Amino acid sequence: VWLTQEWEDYRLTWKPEEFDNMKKVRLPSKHIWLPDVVLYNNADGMYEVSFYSN
Amino acid sequence: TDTEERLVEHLLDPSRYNKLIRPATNGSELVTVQLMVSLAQLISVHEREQIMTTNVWLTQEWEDYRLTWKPEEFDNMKKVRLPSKHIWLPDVVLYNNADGMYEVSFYSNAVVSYDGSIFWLPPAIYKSACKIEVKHFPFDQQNCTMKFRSWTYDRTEIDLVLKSEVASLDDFTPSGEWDIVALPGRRNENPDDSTYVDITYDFIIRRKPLFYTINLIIPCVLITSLAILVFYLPSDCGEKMTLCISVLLALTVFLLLISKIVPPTSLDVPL
Amino acid sequence: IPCVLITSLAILVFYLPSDCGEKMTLCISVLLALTVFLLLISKIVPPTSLDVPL
Amino acid sequence: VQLQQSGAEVMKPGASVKISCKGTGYTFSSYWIEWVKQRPGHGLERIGEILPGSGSTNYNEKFRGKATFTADKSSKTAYMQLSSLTSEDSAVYYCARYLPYYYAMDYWGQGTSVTVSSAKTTPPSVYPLAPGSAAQTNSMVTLGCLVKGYFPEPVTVTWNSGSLSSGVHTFPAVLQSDLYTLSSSVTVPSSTWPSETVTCNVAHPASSTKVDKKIVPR
Amino acid sequence: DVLMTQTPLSLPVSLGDQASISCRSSQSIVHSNGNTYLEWYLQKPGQSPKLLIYKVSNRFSGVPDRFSGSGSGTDFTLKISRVEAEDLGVYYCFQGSHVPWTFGGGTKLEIKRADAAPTVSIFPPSSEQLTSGGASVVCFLNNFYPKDINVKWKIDGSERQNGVLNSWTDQDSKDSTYSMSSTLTLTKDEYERHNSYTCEATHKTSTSPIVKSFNRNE
Amino acid sequence: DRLFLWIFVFVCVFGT
Amino acid sequence: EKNQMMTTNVWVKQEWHDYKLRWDPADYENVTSIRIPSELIWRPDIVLYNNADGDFAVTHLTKAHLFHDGRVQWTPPAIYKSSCSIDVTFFPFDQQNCTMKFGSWTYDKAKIDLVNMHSRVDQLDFWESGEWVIVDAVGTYNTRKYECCAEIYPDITYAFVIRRLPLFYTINLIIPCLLISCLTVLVFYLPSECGEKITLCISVLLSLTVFLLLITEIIPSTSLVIPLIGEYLLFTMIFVTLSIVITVFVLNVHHRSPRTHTMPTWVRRVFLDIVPRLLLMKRP
Ligand SMILES: *[C@@H]1O[C@H](CO)[C@@H](O[C@@H]2O[C@H](CO)[C@@H](O[C@@H]3O[C@H](CO)[C@@H](O)[C@H](O[C@H]4O[C@H](CO)[C@@H](O)[C@H](O)[C@@H]4O)[C@@H]3O)[C@H](O)[C@H]2NC(C)=O)[C@H](O)[C@H]1NC(C)=O
Ligand SMILES: *[C@@H]1O[C@H](CO)[C@@H](O)[C@H](O)[C@H]1NC(C)=O
Ligand SMILES: *[C@@H]1O[C@H](CO)[C@@H](O)[C@H](O)[C@H]1NC(C)=O
Ligand SMILES: CC(=O)OCC[N+](C)(C)C
Repeated sequence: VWLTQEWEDYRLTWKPEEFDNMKKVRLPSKHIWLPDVVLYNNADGMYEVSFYSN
Repeated sequence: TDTEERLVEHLLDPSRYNKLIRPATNGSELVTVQLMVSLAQLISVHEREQIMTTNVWLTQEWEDYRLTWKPEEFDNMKKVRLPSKHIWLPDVVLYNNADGMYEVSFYSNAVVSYDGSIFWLPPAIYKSACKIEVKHFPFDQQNCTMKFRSWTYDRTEIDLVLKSEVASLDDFTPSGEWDIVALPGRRNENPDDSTYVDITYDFIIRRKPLFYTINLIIPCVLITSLAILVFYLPSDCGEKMTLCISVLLALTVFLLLISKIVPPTSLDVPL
Repeated sequence: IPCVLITSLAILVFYLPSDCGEKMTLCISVLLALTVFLLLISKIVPPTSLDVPL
Repeated sequence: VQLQQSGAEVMKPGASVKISCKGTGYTFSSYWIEWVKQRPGHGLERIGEILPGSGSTNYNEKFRGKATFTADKSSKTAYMQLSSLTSEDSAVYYCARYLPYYYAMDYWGQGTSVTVSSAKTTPPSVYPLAPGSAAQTNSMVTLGCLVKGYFPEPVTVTWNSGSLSSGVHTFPAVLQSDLYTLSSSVTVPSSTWPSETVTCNVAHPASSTKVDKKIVPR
Repeated sequence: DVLMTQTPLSLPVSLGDQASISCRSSQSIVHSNGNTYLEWYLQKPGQSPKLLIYKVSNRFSGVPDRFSGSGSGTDFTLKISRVEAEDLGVYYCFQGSHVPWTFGGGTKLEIKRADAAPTVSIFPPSSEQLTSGGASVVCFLNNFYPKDINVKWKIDGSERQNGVLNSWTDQDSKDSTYSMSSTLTLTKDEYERHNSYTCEATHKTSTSPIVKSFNRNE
Repeated sequence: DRLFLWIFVFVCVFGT
Repeated sequence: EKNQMMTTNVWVKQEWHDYKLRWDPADYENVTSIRIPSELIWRPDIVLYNNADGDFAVTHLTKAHLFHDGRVQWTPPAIYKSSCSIDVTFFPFDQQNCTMKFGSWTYDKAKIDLVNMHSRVDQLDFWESGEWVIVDAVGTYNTRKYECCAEIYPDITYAFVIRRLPLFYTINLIIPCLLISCLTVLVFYLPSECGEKITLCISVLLSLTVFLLLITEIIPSTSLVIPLIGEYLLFTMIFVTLSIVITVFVLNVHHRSPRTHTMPTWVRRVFLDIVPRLLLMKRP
């Protein structure tokens, strides 16, 4: 599966004109606040996602 | 050498090199990655769970303008070996894998030219899901594909390109059970998406049937040939039931074994 | 299909003359084949006791 | 891309010949090499194929055991070895690329003619011929030039610096018993045949021979 | 091996005419994926074959659009909209569906035009032939059409067949005609014993065979 | 059983 | 043998010189060598080329022994699963030849070159298995050029010649099969009145088939060569099926009476005069 997740982090805003009209960037998920959403009814005790993508 | 370590320090200096940023200049230009699959061994095709296992060398080439230097200023050095874990990489993965192993196995060094050209050739053991056609077993021919994609950057940021129209067999070890027929590669785009791009390789492989002929087909024919004898057997000998029941037993056993080997799925049943 | 074919032979023992000396062979073979298929099915399904497969 | 074959061969019957096909400009190991025999009479026959990457080879029923395929990966070359030769093996052999079920055989070799015969090199024996004495003379009359008792091919026949090129009908060589020949007749006006001088040349690069015998009225 | 048969063996068609070549297979050559692997190759004289059509519904790159193909599991045909001079050659059908893969029989293509009568000629030997000790008798037939041509070696009331050579020339370009040069090699011991030498040739244009003869006695 | 032998030989041949 | 893989536990002994890791022991209390983590220093990237379901490189990363003159000794352990083609023509009396190819992955011969520490694989600490014996294990040094790369890349290839010990499979497969084969001809000496010929020949056939299937679960599914035991079993199966056909025919002939059949004269003459005499069996 792909566990699509979406939320708002007001601390990660910027004015595009000050940054050459950039509208979005990729940040490593390990470096930002994440909601720790996992599968509780797993068997074999694996909870988290596989890779921790950007 | 002192000059080599000076150059390595200068190139990877984390102050002036961020390995998480795409090496695109001029704003929103794309980074072209050349791709080429080299097959070393076809380790196994497991028909039961529909998985192909291969040992491949995945050549990747791109340009990084941040890894440039002037040879005259560094003792006339033309290329250097940088660890691929500390430079920017295109996240090219086997997208149709089975067991969820997207990445390569080793993460070897990258050979960096002074003009900025990166050459990366890491080995990998891959497991790819491919549909199995059992209809003509043991004279079957399979068509198992490998799909390669960047799961981070879409078509607007990096464009994948084929170095050659076929996969290489320059360093292949023959299988002994499967014959290689064709390994063509293709670059695909989605006309309704505009952000999708992948490179796919078709492995057309032909099974060498002697083993399963000798070990399955001939015994099956031998057992089938006894199906008729019951009607030429006199009723006084008192052995008709033994013969016919034994034949039915053997046929049921062979059916179950063949089904364990090559499962009959909905689309097609083995002949 | 194998189970149906085996089960179709369950009644044949009662049409088999006592003189041919082969009633036991047929009925014992039918019983053993049915037992084998039951064991195979038991191997396939989970070993739970909430309900029995039809 | 380009497929380069070895030169022509001439071997005695019962011997074995190995002709090579060398490819460049593409991934040599990933393409099958198809071998095709074209007997001078007519028809294209597929001897078989080899995949240099692996050792896989195929043969046609008519050629099983007659030919053997081998490939070298270090040098982009594929070899075909022909077994005990006969007069029937004299033909032109082609090597071509191929990827089954996809783009197919779009590049071919130049061709490697093979000749099987016990004869040895022989220079041409040109015997110019002229119109028969017992024949009516009209405005138009043909010429006569013959070459025979030569081996092997080819032999080029031309006039004095191409004095009269058009209007000639050169014929293919043919074997009488062991050696080839050639014929060529050209028409010239009867008012020009005795007045102007017409002669046919002969060239045998294999034998390094050149002859010039003029034809004169009977 | 799947056998592939081509008809007609020859297809004379003038310029601008519709040409149809049919290739038929001993078995079905349809493939599971949905495509049928049939190919058409053209080989002009003195050249290696070329790819024209593959996956008949498709067509190679760099070929004129006039070419086209179609067919079903066991019957296939190739069509040429407008024929031209450069289109002359031999066409082969190739199946790439069942191992081993085999070529077609080959369908030569000619351009038809107003048939012309042969210009027969007979050339006796030369002085060099007498000195050497041979007798080269050659009969010429130039600029004739069609292939309905036969030559008979009738000498002094006796028809000789042994030692008779057959060698014709392919259709030309400037004239688009044919030619043939049959010979009858004689020896000095036998060349003089006979008196009358004749070359009887027959053609459709003139039903009665054309006669050209000379006598040794002079 | 001879009749059925004929029938079964036929069907086994067709099985080819 | 089924998957054509070899699993080994080896010590990958490596030794090279580093010009920066040198010191004078007189300046450090006569310290002549130290042990340091192997991940703090440069190491060669030696990888197993013919990996199959294992790791391409060393992963344990034990400590390296560093000497004052710059020498570095590194001897980490590794478990390797290499590919090797299995030949089972003479199984269970077969001898296998499984190779291991080691080389640097990203340095060519001009930058890193290998030296055979010794021609023979070291077996001073070998743990005997009881199933195979190492006949011979020699490392060969090769150099070759790859289409990727314009430089030569050296490698050392180890050829392990291992011989199977046949007792286990002898007892558990070979001799049972021979005992069954001993019974394939008995059906023709059994009288037709016993009413047990079919039982015997059918049991023999089924047992042979079961043993063939058991054999098939061991050997690789390769079409290059056929095991001799497999060929023997298949031919025995063919001849036992033939004997079953012949037995049915003989049983049919035996139960014939004037109420259903007529004996042709030629049958009578042949089978009551000539063949009985040719076989040295004389009627009363
Ligand atoms: C192995 O499996 C792969 C994946 O399934 C398979 O790839 C598919 O092949 C088919 C056949 O070529 C492709 O469909 C074709 O795509 C081309 C390119 O656009 C089209 O032009 C084709 O249509 C034309 O040609 C047809 C045949 O002549 C005509 O019927 C049609 O009217 C058009 O003229 C056709 O759609 C398909 O795109 C790929 N899929 C992928 C993902 O690559 C491959 O063929 C299999 N190989 C074997 C040997 O089985
Ligand atoms: C230094 O130590 C070594 C033991 O490693 C010893 O052999 C040697 O004699 C010592 N030398 C001095 C000068 O202490
Ligand atoms: C084992 O195989 C290797 C490589 O194929 C070869 O070099 C060696 O000679 C072989 N040894 C034996 C005893 O077969
Ligand atoms: C430079 C590089 O990565 O080479 C890898 C392939 N090898 C070991 C055959 C050279």
